[PDB]
This record gives sequence, structure tokens and C-alpha cells, in this order.
Amino acid sequence: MEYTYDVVIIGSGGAGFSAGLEAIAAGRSAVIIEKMPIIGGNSLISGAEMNVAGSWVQKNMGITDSKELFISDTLKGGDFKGDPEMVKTMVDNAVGAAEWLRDYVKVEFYPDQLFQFGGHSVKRALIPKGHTGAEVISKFSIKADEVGLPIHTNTKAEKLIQDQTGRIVGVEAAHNGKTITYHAKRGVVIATGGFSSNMEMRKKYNPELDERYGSTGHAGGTGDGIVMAEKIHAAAKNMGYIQSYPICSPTSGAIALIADSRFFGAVLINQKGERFVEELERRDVISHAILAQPGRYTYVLWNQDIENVAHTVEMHQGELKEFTKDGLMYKVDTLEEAAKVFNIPEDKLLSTIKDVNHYAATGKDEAFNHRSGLVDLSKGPYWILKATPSVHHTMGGLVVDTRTRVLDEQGKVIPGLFAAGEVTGLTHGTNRLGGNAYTDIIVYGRIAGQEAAK
Amino acid sequence: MEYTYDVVIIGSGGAGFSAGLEAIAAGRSAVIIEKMPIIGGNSLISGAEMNVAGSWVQKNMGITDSKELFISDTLKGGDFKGDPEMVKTMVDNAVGAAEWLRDYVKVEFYPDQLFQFGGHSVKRALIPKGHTGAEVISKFSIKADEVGLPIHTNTKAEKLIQDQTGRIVGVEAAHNGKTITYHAKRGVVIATGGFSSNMEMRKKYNPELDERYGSTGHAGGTGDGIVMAEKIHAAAKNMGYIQSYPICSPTSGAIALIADSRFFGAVLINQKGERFVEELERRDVISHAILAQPGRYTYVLWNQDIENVAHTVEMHQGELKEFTKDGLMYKVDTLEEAAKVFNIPEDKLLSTIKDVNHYAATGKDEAFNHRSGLVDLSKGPYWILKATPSVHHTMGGLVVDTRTRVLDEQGKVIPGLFAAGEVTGLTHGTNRLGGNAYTDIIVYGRIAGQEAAK
Ligand SMILES: Cc1cc2nc3c(=O)[nH]c(=O)nc-3n(C[C@H](O)[C@H](O)[C@H](O)COP(=O)(O)OP(=O)(O)OC[C@H]3O[C@@H](n4cnc5c(N)ncnc54)[C@H](O)[C@@H]3O)c2cc1C
Ligand SMILES: Cc1cc2nc3c(=O)[nH]c(=O)nc-3n(C[C@H](O)[C@H](O)[C@H](O)COP(=O)(O)OP(=O)(O)OC[C@H]3O[C@@H](n4cnc5c(N)ncnc54)[C@H](O)[C@@H]3O)c2cc1C
Ligand SMILES: O=C(O)CCc1cnc[nH]1
Ligand SMILES: O=C(O)CCc1cnc[nH]1
Ligand SMILES: [Cl-]
Ligand SMILES: [Cl-]
Ligand SMILES: [Cl-]
Ligand SMILES: [Cl-]
Ligand SMILES: [Cl-]
Ligand SMILES: [Cl-]
Ligand code: NA
Ligand code: NA
Repeated sequence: MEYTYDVVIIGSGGAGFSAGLEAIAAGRSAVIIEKMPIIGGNSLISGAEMNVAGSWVQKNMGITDSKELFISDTLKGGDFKGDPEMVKTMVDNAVGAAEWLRDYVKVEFYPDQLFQFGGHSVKRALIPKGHTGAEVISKFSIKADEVGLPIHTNTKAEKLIQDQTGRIVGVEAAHNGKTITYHAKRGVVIATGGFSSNMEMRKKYNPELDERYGSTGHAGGTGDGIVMAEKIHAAAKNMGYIQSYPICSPTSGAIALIADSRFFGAVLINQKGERFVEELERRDVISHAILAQPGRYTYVLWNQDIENVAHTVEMHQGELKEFTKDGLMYKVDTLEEAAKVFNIPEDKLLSTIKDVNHYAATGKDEAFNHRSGLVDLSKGPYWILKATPSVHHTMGGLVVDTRTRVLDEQGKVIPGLFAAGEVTGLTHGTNRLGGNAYTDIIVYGRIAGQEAAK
Repeated sequence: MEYTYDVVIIGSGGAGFSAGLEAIAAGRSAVIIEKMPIIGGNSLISGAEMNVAGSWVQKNMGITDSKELFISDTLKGGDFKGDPEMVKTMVDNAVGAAEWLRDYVKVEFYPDQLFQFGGHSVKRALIPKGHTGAEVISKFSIKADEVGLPIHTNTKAEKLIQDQTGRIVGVEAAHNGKTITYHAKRGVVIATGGFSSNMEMRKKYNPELDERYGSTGHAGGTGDGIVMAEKIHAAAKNMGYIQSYPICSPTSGAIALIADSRFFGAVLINQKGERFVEELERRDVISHAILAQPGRYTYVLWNQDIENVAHTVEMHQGELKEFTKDGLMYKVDTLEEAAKVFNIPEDKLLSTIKDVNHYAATGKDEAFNHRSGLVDLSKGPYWILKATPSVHHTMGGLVVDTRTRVLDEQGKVIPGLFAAGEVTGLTHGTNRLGGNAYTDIIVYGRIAGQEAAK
């Protein structure tokens, strides 16, 4: 079996959907091939918070921002190793990308809530309805069906087809045990995501991130797009720069979005019943703090008063059920019971919380200088969750220009080949800031579809 | 020639002076041996700002602090690698150490000024009169003369003398081309400082910090105390953790205390005439930002309005003269002349400063989010200084217990041997916070003299 389209996109995350919608809108034929039985990749299970300087939400909330500050925050976040033009193009197109999600894809964002991730000087992360990528992928899917963009699931790209001039002209993929050839008349877009779930590739480029760590990502995040492109001499860079997320399941590796109560007053308690890090410190600081605690894990503790403002339990009920079944989370009436279920010393926990309650009343955290203010924890019920860092995002990957064209080992454009999203390696330097992956995947996914369709 | 004292102290910095005053006050005989012709080491040329949680100055200024916060700030600053008991003992004794400098040594501190170094949650660094260690060392010297503590300059310790039981019982030192034996009846205190000025030792433990970098320290900061102690099987740790300071002379390596105008509104301008980092970011962030700029240097620019509040020119006139003679600093009437002297593009500098002036008026730095507020730079005169990072402090060194006893490679106390100050390696983890070296050297210098005199 063979198929022919103008634009063949590999991957059904935010980058691939953005490329596909743009290629169809340009009047070209296009397909997305997706190796899993379901669409959306890590973009689906993402928090999907998306940084934008100058958004309609910031305006509603009276928050001023600037592209210059977003650029400088981003470059500094990655230890000044990111490509400045890639960061500039991401920031310059972020407003348009978010307005396009709103107006064309019909993604609903809260009009009056934002997250401030570590390294950001102002609150700037837009929040999709539901606080996950479910809203984004479900709306992308509906729009794709409306506009006539086909998505072939259970179809794994295995080889790029390169003609005698060096142009990439198609993809060989596996489906139901057979090879299918996808001819691409105008371009191939690699939108395959990262390699957080490829243990051997992690260990090759960053030996510390071995079997001691889980992955927050889906099973399909295995680096296939880098491997396929390297076979035709695409360059890669920054492959050793791999980040973890601090608050993840010790059993499955999954992120704990339910623990976004950390942004609303939840406290981090170690096995000794003590507070050990400011709960809103920079992401890697929190991870390193947790790894310095007994057992290399933390507890996250909060109450109903926090849930009534944060809604992270209501929004992440699958996590509640799974973490509870795994013995990693408990809902308890009292602090005494919270200590009992996890063998935390009771007197130390109670003394810690007495201090928290005082700091909440005064607004002055005399132990860790919590930046936004603690909330009284004297009254339950409470959730307590056990968490540890897990591998989360691979900042390295393919070398592209700001037009998403993939470059070879001498910096020459490989005709017909584009790449966008976490598969690329030039935007985030040594360390991606929270909320900046979604900005990257939409901005560059759109550009890739536009360029491939030319 | 031989001498006999109860306590023989090697080094005339803050650690050695603190040990010597305590040994004499305990009723014991003591001497300080100093290899240079002048006293004071790096403690003399230090800014000598000294962190204390709960000081009389904080009380005068209405600033609340806590030992818990100082401990947590410090441990986090060193990536959770510092010894928690060493940090706790430093913090627990900091108030007493500073009050002792004030009341016993007669050091004068400003009653109503503090510095907030990177990583500190609140302003907590006491400032000696003159904003340098000149006040500290000059007062220590006067007190030493009053109490009868001799200091033998031009006397270089070369070998610790160890008896057949393993006890350290003296020091062999060189003076005027001859060896002098110092018998120590009760103890030897190693207070020799760091190794920022030993190129071969830097390259051995941290190969990046090679001849491309200067040192901010005096020529005597060569690691001799570590070498002498290792010869008798003292343990060392953390030797590869070596920090730089961002704003130093490209010619001599010296720190630019005159550029403490950065705490009062001075801006950092690259060769292109642009602002590239928040001027009050964490120290290493500023260093990395500078190394990412063209030429791996920055300019520091400020005006008379800033000097009239900061006084960093008035307080550091030797630096003014030396940096000016070296072609690294200019005093100019106008921004146009500031651009000319360093070949900075004029239009870019003027546009940068127009933005700064607007951000100063609104209090909102839309480029880098300056945390304390910019100051209008429309009116001169101006100073402009060229600066680059230089090697500054060696966090590693000898293994001690909290009683300053030096431990061997199996963790056993070496009888008769104590160490204090930058020569030790367990307090600061991977990264010492600004102002914490002075706290360490006084607290542990006092303990070393007390313990050695027992
Ligand atoms: C749990 C979680 C939470 C996150 N939260 C946030 C957040 O709030 N904000 C933020 O900015 N970032 C966040 N991130 C990161 C961000 O979600 C991802 O980096 C981004 O969604 C990746 O988008 P993508 O389009 O590059 O790849 P993906 O969304 O991973 O899509 C790639 C797709 O390609 C498919 N594919 C791979 N190989 C092949 C092949 N050989 N053939 C066919 N198909 C293939 C995959 O199966 C997958 O469906 C989060 C990540 C995770 C895992
Ligand atoms: C320019 C500068 C600015 C600084 N600013 C600050 C600041 O504001 N706040 C802060 O907390 N820290 C600061 N630091 C760091 C801090 O000043 C030093 O870490 C601290 O002063 C070192 O004290 P010490 O007693 O361990 O050693 P030193 O003060 O260096 O004294 C050691 C002495 O031992 C002598 N010695 C060495 N080997 C031998 C030998 N073989 N025989 C005899 N004598 C020997 C040396 O010659 C020297 O005089 C600064 C450092 C520098 C260089
Ligand atoms: O990885 C990111 O960009 C943010 C992770 C996240 C945590 N809570 C929501 N999103
Ligand atoms: O190295 C330190 O602890 C601070 C350096 C400093 C800069 N200005 C005054 N002191
Ligand atoms: Cl909000
Ligand atoms: Cl961060
Ligand atoms: Cl974050
Ligand atoms: Cl002050
Ligand atoms: Cl710092
Ligand atoms: Cl600092
Ligand atoms: Na990447
Ligand atoms: Na040291």
C-alpha cells in the first residue's frame, strides 16, 4: 500500500496538528501519521499551560509584560545556550499562536487565570480549560476532522525516503505488520516529540538519568524522529540536556498535576515531618532539594481550603484514583492521620504546621520565605501525596533554522525536511522554562506546515 | 631558632586573628605566623560584608530574619551539599561573632545599612565602615597588640611536625632563608585561606578555571594549608567547587568593589550597547551572562546621582585610580563620550538608556525586571568600567568537625590540629553565598582558638 500527499507529518501532538492545519489551510493535501493507537502524545497529557507575553488574559488581569522580558527570561533560563533567533521567533509569534488556538482551533482558555512558572518574571502561562492538554487535543481533533486532515493511527514511521538529489520525498511506515510508503510531494514534517521514555538514549547522553528515574511521558516518546533524521545526516545538538520534573509518581513516573496545589499553598514535607524548601523555588532547586531528603522523596500536603481555590483535585480525578490505589496518596481527616499513613513523626509534623499557620496569618514565612504566602492548614480534610522527580523533557534534538528546515552536519538545508516541537534542539538551551514547550510546539508547528506547503 | 607557644596559628586573616584573640583570652600563649610581609590576607581586601540573622542592624532597620531562614538559604545556595551541622553552627554563632567584633575587637559597622547578597531571602550582611576589610584587619591588629598576641610576618609555614602518637606538636617555617621551629604545646590552627591564586591547584580540581581567568585574591592564597595537612593524612573534600565573581578587572583579576554601584542602579552594558541581564540576578547567573556577551566582558555604567547615594567611588579610590590607569575605567561627562571611549555603538547605548530612564520613572523594568528599581541616567557625569569574571573563592578544603578538629581519611580526629576559614571544605557546599565567608571565618576562627587553647 502507498499513499501520496503534499505534506506528510509524523506525530499527532501540538506540533504535528499545528503543521497539519496550516498545510490544509494553504490548499495542500496532508496527513498525520501517528504510531500509537491514540492521538496527542505528550501534548495530550501535558498541563498545556502556554507562555505568551502580551496576551488577552494578561490584559484582563492588569498584568504588563513584554516580548523583551520573555526573551531574556527564556535565554537566561537555558544558561544563555539557546539560539537567540529561535527564542525571538518563538516569542514574536506567541500571541498569534495563542489567538489562533483560541479563534481557529476553538481552544478555550481561562480568561482570568495564569501560571507563573519558574524563571518567568511575570505571570504569563495561559491555562486551557481543565488544566490539561485534553482540551487542546480534543479541539485540534475536531478541527482536523472538519477541514479534512486525516490522521493514520497505529502507523509508525521507520525510514525517511531520500532521492538522489538529497531531497526527502517520503516516509516508510509500519502498519499492521506491513510497510506502507507515504510519498510527500512537498515536504515531510518531523513532529515526533522527545525521548524521555527511551532509557537507552537517556543513558547515552546523560548517564545519571538511568533506571533510577521514571518518565512523565507516554510510551511513544522514544526519539524516533532524531534517529530517522540522523540516518540521512541531519545534525543534532544539546542531546545531553534533559530535564526532570520534581513532583511525580514514584511508581509510574507520571507527573502529579494534582500537586499543582503547590501554587496555592500546599507544603512539601519530608519523611522527618519537616519543611525543607520554599515550595515555589525554581523547578530544579525543588528537585535537588527532594533528592537531598531521606529516601529521595517528599510529601505534598494540603487541605480542603486550598482545594476550594485551586481545584487541582477536581481537575485531576484520574490521578487521585491512581495515586491512591498505588498507596502514594491518602485523603485524611486530620494531620495526625496524615502522619500515621506515611509513618511521619507526629510531633514534628504538628509543630511544622503550627509554624505554617502562623506564617500564613502574618504573610511572612520565617522558615523558607514562601513568595506568595502560606495558607492555614489547621482544618481538614487533607490530601497527602508521595512524590519524587521523574524525567520530563529532552531539550536537545534536531538542528533547524527559524523556518523549521532541518540542517545537515555542515549546516546545509536538507530539502523537503522540516521539524518542529520537542524533537528540535535549539530553543531551550540547557533548561526549558515551564510553559515554554507549548509555545514552541505551536509556533514552530505552524511554521513547519506553512513552509512544507510552499 | 625555635619558639614555643601553646597555640601556633598559621595565617593572619579573620580566621587566624579570631583564633589568636581567643587563645590569648583563655590565658594561653599564642602566635600567628604569616608568610606575607603584611597582615590580613584576603580578609583585608575583602568587602568584609558579613551575614547575620538577628543583628542589631536588622533591628534598627525593622528587618525580620531567622536562623532557620539563614540556614535554609545557605544550604540551598550550595545545592544541598554543605554539611548541615557546619551550617547550623555557623548560623547559631553569627550574632555572637558580630557582637564580639563590635564589642571586643571594636570593629565599627554601619548601624543602618545592609547588603542582600544573592541567595539571601532578606538583607542580612553587616557592612564594616569603609565597605572593606581594612576596618576589620586594622582593628584586629590593634587589639592583638593590646592583648599581647605576636604576629611573625615574612614567616612561611612549610611542614607540620607530628610526634610518634600522631599528634601535631609544631610547625617548621621559613624566615629570611632559614628554618624556624615553632613548638605548639596545645595546638596548631591552620587558618591559611583558599587557593584562588594557585593556578596549578585550580587546574587540577577544576580544569575550566585555567589561565583564561584571573584571581581576585592576594598572591598568598595558594592552598598551602591543605598541602601541609594532606602530608600528615588530613582529609580534604569539595576541592573542585570553586567560584568566580562576575565584576573584576580584566587586567589584574581584582574584584571591582567600586562596581557595588550595581546594588544602587548601575546598569550592565555589553559591547553592542545593550542591557543583557538583570543587574541583581544571582551571582553565577551574572557571570554566565557576561561570558555569553561579545568578548566575554561587560561594561558597568552609572552616574553622579547613583554615587551620591552609593558612595562606591568615594570608598574605593584606589580602584578608581588603578582601573583608570589600566584603561578599564573612564569618567565622562556624557553618554555619548561613554560610548566613544569603549567603541560602543552610540545610538544603541542612547536607546538603551532612554528605556532605563522610563523604567526608572515607572519602577517597572520591562527588559529585565530589575528587582529594586532603576535610577535615571539622563544626567552625568558617568563612570564606565570594563569587567569580566575572575576566580574568587575555593569552597573545598580540609575536613573538620564543628569543633574545628581536623579529621584524617578515616574520619578520626588528628590530635593537636585545628582548621578554620576558607581552608576548610564543609560549610558552603557547591557554592558559597555572598557575605557567608566572613561569617564562617569569624565563627570558626573563634572556635578553633577556644578548642586549641583547651
Ligand atoms: C505530563 C507532562 C506535562 C507537561 N506540562 C507542560 C506544560 O504545562 N506546559 C508546557 O509548556 N509543556 C509541558 N510539557 C511538555 C510539553 O507538553 C511537550 O514538550 C510537548 O507537548 C511536546 O509536543 P510535540 O508535538 O513535540 O510532541 P508530542 O506531543 O509528544 O507528540 C509526538 C507524537 O509523535 C508520535 N511519534 C513518535 N515517534 C513516531 C513515529 N516513529 N511514527 C509516528 N509517530 C511517532 C508520538 O507517538 C506522539 O503522539 C509537559 C510534558 C508532559 C509529559
Ligand atoms: C577581594 C575579595 C572580596 C571578598 N568579599 C567578601 C565579602 O564581602 N564577604 C564575604 O563574606 N567574603 C568575601 N570574600 C571572601 C572572604 O574575604 C575570604 O574567604 C576570607 O576573608 C578568608 O579568610 P581566611 O582567614 O580563611 O583567609 P585569609 O584572609 O586569606 O588569610 C589567610 C592568611 O594565611 C596566610 N598564609 C597562607 N599560607 C601560609 C603559610 N604557608 N604560612 C603562613 N601564612 C600563610 C596568607 O598569606 C593570608 O594572609 C572576599 C574575597 C576577596 C578576595
Ligand atoms: O513542563 C512544564 O512546562 C510545566 C509542567 C506543569 C506542571 N503543572 C502544569 N504543568
Ligand atoms: O564574596 C562575597 O562574599 C561578596 C563579594 C563582595 C562584593 N562586594 C562586596 N563584597
Ligand atoms: Cl491566576
Ligand atoms: Cl525554573
Ligand atoms: Cl516550573
Ligand atoms: Cl541598606
Ligand atoms: Cl548567588
Ligand atoms: Cl552575591
Ligand atoms: Na528538544
Ligand atoms: Na574552602
